[PDB]
Amino acid sequence: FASVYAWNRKRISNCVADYSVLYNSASFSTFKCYGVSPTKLNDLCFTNV
Amino acid sequence: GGNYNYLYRLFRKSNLKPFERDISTEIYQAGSTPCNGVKGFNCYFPLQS
Repeated sequence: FASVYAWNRKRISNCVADYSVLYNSASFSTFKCYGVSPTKLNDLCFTNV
Repeated sequence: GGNYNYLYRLFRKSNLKPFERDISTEIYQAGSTPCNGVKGFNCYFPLQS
């Protein structure tokens, strides 16, 4: 991974993304969602990530 | 110093019927991992100040 003043920025578009597998992973120390509840990402969706 | 006697519930299984009050303070199975009375991971207390 890169540094904090040179953080890596990635664009995601035109694919199906399964957030359930990441949400069920226990290796993440912190998993905080502010705008929306983590449960309902698989229902609503946007045009870019 | 910050008062914390004022609580609100953020996690619930479903919505509320009109004119209904719920005071059930029980751990919520946020993720696929069962809680079994222990928060651990993927379980959080519904109420916070």
